[PDB]
Amino acid sequence: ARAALNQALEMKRQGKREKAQKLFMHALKMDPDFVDALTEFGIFSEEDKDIIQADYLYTRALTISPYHEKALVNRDRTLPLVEEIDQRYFSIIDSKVKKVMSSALRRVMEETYYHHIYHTVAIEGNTLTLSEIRHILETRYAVPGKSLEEQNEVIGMHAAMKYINTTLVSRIGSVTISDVLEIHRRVLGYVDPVEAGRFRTTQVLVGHHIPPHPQDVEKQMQEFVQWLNSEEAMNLHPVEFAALAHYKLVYIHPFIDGNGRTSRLLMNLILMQAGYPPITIRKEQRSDYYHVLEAANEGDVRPFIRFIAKCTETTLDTLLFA
Amino acid sequence: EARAALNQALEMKRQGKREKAQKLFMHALKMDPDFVDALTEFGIFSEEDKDIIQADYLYTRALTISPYHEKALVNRDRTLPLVEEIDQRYFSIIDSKVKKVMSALRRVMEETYYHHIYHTVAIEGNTLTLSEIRHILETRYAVPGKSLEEQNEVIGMHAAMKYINTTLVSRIGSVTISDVLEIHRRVLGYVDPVEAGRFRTTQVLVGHHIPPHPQDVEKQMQEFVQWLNSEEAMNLHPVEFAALAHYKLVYIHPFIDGNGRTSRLLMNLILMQAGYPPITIRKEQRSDYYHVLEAANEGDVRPFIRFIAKCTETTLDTLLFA
Ligand SMILES: Nc1ncnc2c1ncn2[C@@H]1O[C@H](COP(=O)(O)CP(=O)(O)OP(=O)(O)O)[C@@H](O)[C@H]1O
Ligand SMILES: Nc1ncnc2c1ncn2[C@@H]1O[C@H](COP(=O)(O)CP(=O)(O)OP(=O)(O)O)[C@@H](O)[C@H]1O
Ligand SMILES: [Mg+2]
Ligand SMILES: [Mg+2]
Repeated sequence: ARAALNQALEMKRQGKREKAQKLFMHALKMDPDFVDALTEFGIFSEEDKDIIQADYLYTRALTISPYHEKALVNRDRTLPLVEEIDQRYFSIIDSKVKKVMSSALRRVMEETYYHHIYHTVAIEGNTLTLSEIRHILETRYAVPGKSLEEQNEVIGMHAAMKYINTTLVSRIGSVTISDVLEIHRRVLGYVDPVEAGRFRTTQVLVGHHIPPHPQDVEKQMQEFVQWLNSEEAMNLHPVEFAALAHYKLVYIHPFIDGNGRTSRLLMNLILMQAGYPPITIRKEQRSDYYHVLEAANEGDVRPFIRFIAKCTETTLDTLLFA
Repeated sequence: EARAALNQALEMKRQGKREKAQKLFMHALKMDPDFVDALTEFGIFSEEDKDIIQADYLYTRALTISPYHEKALVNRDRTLPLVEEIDQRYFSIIDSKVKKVMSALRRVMEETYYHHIYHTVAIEGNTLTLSEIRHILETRYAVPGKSLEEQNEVIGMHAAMKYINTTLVSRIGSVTISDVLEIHRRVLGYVDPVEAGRFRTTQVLVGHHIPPHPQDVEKQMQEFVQWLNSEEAMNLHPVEFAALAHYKLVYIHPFIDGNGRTSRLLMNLILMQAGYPPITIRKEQRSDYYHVLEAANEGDVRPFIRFIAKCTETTLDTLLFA
């Protein structure tokens, strides 16, 4: 553990950049609570112009050891700088949403609907293609050679988003626990009608994450709905609120299945309510998406907020091609 | 040409013209089914061809319209006890066969499971074949060229009957409103998860039948469950209780869809609880099944009880082939 850090620091001296980067990663793979590695890797990353990652490391170091002097002097400088960097990116997104606020766009909107389904289902392991999804939703006929469950995941999504767009989007008032159960009722209804629209009865594992016990789900969902209809959350930038709402639901994991799908849809509800286009996390982005969700469980929700913001920009860029 | 047909039918009956009179009598009742004089005349005519059961139905129909019609009374006062004994004897013939039914049989039981689904779905209009149903339930893969809704009807049935057999069949105690909503939850869950497991909110028409208003469904369902757990129903022969339970549910029509399917399964619940094999109303029997259900709405539940009893015998006969 300490052997790797002393080796990484020596490699950093005079040359050997990629030899040190993998050595630093090794010392943190050995022990991610290595206060000395975190600050060293943080100071190292700041040299390659990555202040955001550096600050993450100094921050991770401080939660472990609050009076570590090297982490403090560094963090006392990055904290305000990183907050401005984040705030600037949000203004860049706002300028693009101002541009999107004003036949070619209609052809993009209809295909991105079928596309959103493709990615939201594929990210969970759905082997279906975009042409098969486009067929299933248009003919209502079964795609030959593919399982019923996979095609029922697709119908379920469609029923969920047609529900949000007709009932929920434009609706005035506070978001309730019944609304979330109603989205889940459609998401999972064609795959598991017994568990669709109802709270988890058993205890589950999501990677290395153990969600609240089924006995406490109802209470934690009550607090979450209350936070959605609170003014602290209402004061956040739309992208930050939408990412936090998504993380919090996913964290509670109130359902046996369809947590990620319901969250991604609740995220789009938050966005669209504040006049933002619906957003799509791609099949290819899965590995990064699970990495940033892990980083939030560990204590820092910021990388996930930036991930959701990179997605909002890539969705706003794709629309501005026409 | 109402009384004109009856006077013509009676003349045709004199000396000869049997089939000319039978269609003439049917015409007079197609013109007016509340023709007290046609009903008694057709009743006296049918008794000549050895059909006492149909005759009694007619004399009974005549008496509900006109209670003091002398010709209908003298005839009914003779058929009522005779027809009750005829019915009671058929029930004893069924009991003797259930006593007989109490590797070759195992091969019949497994195929009749897939068969029961084929008929219960086809009777509602499902274009799927027995080989396609056998595929869907074994591979869980979609049948090419057929709609998703039709295959989801099949999965739904299977979930419903696996539920009844594991939870409900052997269960000791009273049958509740929650049990019926739980069967419906599976029956219709893969086709309409929003309406599956819940009572009708709108008013519907079933042929010429207008079921109770959605406001009264809950009260009528409360009375029905109470009748299932009552001792008057408990004193009836198993076949008569199972047929009455099926008619009463179907009459209330508490669901937008899957009433016939839930009833047919509740019927099998009643039968199996009293040690009878599960019963199958065939695709081909549809026209007779809807005829006898109409006859009950009109005031006489007996033809439907005999229909369900003919089904129980044909199911007991098929088992005794091995
Ligand atoms: N490390 C982690 N900690 C917490 N939540 C995580 C996580 N990694 C993934 N998740 C979330 O949990 C979802 C996967 O959870 P699972 O229990 O595997 C099935 P699921 O709820 O059916 O998700 P789905 O709707 O994407 O299919 C992801 O889509 C994501 O939103
Ligand atoms: N004249 C009648 N009066 C009352 N019920 C009748 C009837 N004719 C038919 N039925 C019952 O009502 C069912 C058909 O009702 P519908 O409203 O058409 C659709 P359903 O409930 O989805 O039936 P399903 O499960 O057979 O598909 C029949 O299967 C039968 O059990
Ligand atoms: Mg899943
Ligand atoms: Mg039908």
